[PDB]
Amino acid sequence: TYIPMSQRRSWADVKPIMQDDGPNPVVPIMYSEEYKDAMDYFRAIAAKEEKSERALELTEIIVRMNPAHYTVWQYRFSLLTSLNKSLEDELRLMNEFAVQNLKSYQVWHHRLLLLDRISPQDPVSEIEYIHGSLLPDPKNYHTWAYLHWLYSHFSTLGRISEAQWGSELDWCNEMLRVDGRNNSAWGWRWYLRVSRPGAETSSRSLQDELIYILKSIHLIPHNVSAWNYLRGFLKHFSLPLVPILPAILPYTAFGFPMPSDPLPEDTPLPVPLALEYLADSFIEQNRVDDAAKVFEKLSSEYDQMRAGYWEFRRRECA
Amino acid sequence: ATEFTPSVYSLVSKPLPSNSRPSATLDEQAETEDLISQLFDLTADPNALVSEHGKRYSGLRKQEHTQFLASSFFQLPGKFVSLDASRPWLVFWTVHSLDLLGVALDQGTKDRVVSTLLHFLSPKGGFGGGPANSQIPHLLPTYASVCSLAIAGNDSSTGGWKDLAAARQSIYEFFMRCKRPDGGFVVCEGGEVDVRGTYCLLVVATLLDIITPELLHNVDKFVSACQTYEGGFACASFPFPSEPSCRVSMAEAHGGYTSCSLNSHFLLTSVPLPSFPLSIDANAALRWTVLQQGEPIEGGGFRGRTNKLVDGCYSWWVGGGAPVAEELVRREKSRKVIPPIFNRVALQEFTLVAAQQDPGSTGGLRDKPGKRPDQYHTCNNLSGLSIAQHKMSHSPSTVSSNRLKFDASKGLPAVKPVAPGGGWKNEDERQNARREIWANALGWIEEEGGEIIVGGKDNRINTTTPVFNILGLRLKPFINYFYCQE
Ligand SMILES: CCCC[C@H]1CN(c2cccc(OC(F)(F)F)c2)C(=O)CN1Cc1cncn1Cc1ccc(Br)cc1
Ligand SMILES: O=S(=O)(O)C[C@H](O)CNC1CCCCC1
Ligand SMILES: O=S(=O)(O)C[C@H](O)CNC1CCCCC1
Ligand SMILES: O=S(=O)(O)C[C@H](O)CNC1CCCCC1
Ligand SMILES: [Zn+2]
Repeated sequence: TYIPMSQRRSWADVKPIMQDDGPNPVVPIMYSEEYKDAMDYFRAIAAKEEKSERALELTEIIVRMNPAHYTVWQYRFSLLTSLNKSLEDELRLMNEFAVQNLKSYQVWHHRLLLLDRISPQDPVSEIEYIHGSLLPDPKNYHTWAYLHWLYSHFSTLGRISEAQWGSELDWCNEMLRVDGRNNSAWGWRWYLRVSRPGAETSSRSLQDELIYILKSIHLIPHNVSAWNYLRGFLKHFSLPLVPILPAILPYTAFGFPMPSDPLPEDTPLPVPLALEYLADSFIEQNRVDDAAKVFEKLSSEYDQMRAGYWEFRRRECA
Repeated sequence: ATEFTPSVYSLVSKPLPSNSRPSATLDEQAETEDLISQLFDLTADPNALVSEHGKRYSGLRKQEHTQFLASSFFQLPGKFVSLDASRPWLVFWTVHSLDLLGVALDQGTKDRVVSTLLHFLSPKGGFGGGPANSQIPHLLPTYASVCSLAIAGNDSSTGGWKDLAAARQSIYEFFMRCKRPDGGFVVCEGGEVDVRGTYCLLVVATLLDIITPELLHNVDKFVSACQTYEGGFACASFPFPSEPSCRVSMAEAHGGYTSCSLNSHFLLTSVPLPSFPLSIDANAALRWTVLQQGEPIEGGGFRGRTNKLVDGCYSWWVGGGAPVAEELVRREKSRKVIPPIFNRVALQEFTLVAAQQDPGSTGGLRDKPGKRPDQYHTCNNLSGLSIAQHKMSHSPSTVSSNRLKFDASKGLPAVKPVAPGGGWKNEDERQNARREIWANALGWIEEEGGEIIVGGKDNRINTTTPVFNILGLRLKPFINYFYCQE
């Protein structure tokens, strides 16, 4: 049996404020009694700017019914800072919010604001929690973006050690081993190996990265993520395409990894992005006529869904 | 006209190869390929002169979609409480879809739409996701409210446009409070920072004539740094200090954030500031865009991320970004001195065959077969369908004609900047900025002879505008009102 907040002794002093939607508003929502009652008293709490424990409990009740209510989440964080509440306990509440399937843009941002204000000397415990939360959903965009912020924010504070970077690459390599088609993990590797300010750029690192890329392509020749990573890698470091062509030509039918003698089963040829590599390598050699023939085959035969795009690339050769 | 846009029914449908390497990504892709391919097999080819007996007809069920939007517009069940902070989006998704479907609202319903949205406007600036006495202002409902007022409002005393004009200073002050030094914006007080906020802010600022140099500082750099190695754009970029020493993208290239970044960058190119905006890799953005159109076995729909499933809502996000990316590429080729760049036919076939709810049901359009239709996917599917049906391009000759007719002596009061030197240098620079921003905002045209209506002219919907995603017949009177042009 539901007990209205007007009959609760802890709220007898509060005069609720009704939602001012107008007499006959469009897109109205048939709220439950419990949700309308909590928002009626939240409007009164926010009107009097009350920072109290009962206001904190009320915000939790509301966000449990509507985790996307950004105004209530904003008010809740102001309650935590004003009352000097234990942000670690709130962080544990957000862990309980993940088990009960309560997530949104606001829940993830609330966790970010907590870590920012806590500012732990070592955020390794939060890093491990993010890794564990990615197991049910390995491609959660909010989680991957939050992991980028976590490492970026605390490395700015100098709190990410070299051993932490190393174990993070180990975890990223394991994620790609379980599913090499996880484009989110490929982007995370790009941060760890290329884009982050502390990344090493030497002849050994360029060789190691090119080996990992070619091995990933040889393992899954039709993995678009590996091909995009290869094209981005070569373009970012201004590396030529021709020296690596021996490892790509077998897919268009030396000192770097090569495809298997017999290609893996269920690998129909040619690979369209391998043809794009061949055409771009022809342009690198100023062989625009040979590149136009590859673009013409991509447009009319091997990648006809993008027939107009490859035709556009063919006309640019002239 | 369809020589380089082959029909899905005319191409061999083959699954994504496995390379004998199974994974969770391939499991969902193969299952999705089965669902979509089976639905196309049960549906008659839309390009057939007489529809096949025994198979489903793929004609756009506009009256079913109208009824779906109507019932979802006058009453939501309590189960959509998760959208209580997104009610302006429920309005926009409804009224823009009705505009696309060619269905008019009577004046009484328009007045209710205007009055409801004005209750969401805060006196201190900006719209919230709900009534001003319940929710704080937010950049995303501000876009949805401004665009909905462009669709349902008018220039009378009860039209709501005069209320937007009176709120220009407060809205601008709200925008400036959201601004970060690195060029990003929080979507609200204590909110997150991503390119959705930048896009929504730049659209509203463009429409209401409240763009100042202090509002745009570093905004171009934040967006440009969102571009990833794939060519698309991520949600945000991180500023590393030594204004910042460098900026790094924070996630994958994503169809929605690529659309917001391309549209934000395009809106910034109209601003006559020196060495502004910072350039992007347009060729890589165009390459990433066309690579997200699915194979024939998955209906030719667009996916939002590499190695993820096609989704009807990315017909607008990725498909609608294609004319923007194409124009940016054209400007680079012109500075350094034509078939469609995506399959306009296949995208329509995905919309008609796969994205539509099964006939005789609730109506509306959906993410994929097996997903319930909603107002968001209804609006984005139809918005992408409009882009596929109508060849859209940004015409320099139309922009030039707009410059020749612009009246710099007419306009609303200039915005007062927060910082003393945050405004334009002089009146010649401000009026030159108003002209270029107004002229380019009205520069999108539908090319004559480029129309492709798969399945017959009864499937034709109205023409939406790139970047803004409202009909041109709404955009022109709306932006002319706030710039005092006629
Ligand atoms: C009933 C609500 C549906 C939420 C949907 C739309 N959505 C949005 C809502 C309003 C505005 C806006 O962006 C702005 F402001 F217009 F620029 C984006 C989001 O945030 C999440 N989405 C979830 C979704 C559904 N299918 C694919 N996705 C992933 C996705 C992520 C980001 C973008 Br971007 C686009 C798609
Ligand atoms: O598919 S839609 O075009 O949106 C709506 C349906 O076609 C309605 N079909 C009616 C069946 C009974 C006779 C009158 C028409
Ligand atoms: O005068 S303004 O500040 O412009 C408008 C009112 O103050 C808004 N007060 C609301 C109370 C409930 C939570 C959301 C805000
Ligand atoms: O105008 S054309 O493109 O030449 C042909 C018409 O549009 C075909 N529309 C159908 C008519 C019969 C009912 C279902 C729709
Ligand atoms: Zn979607």
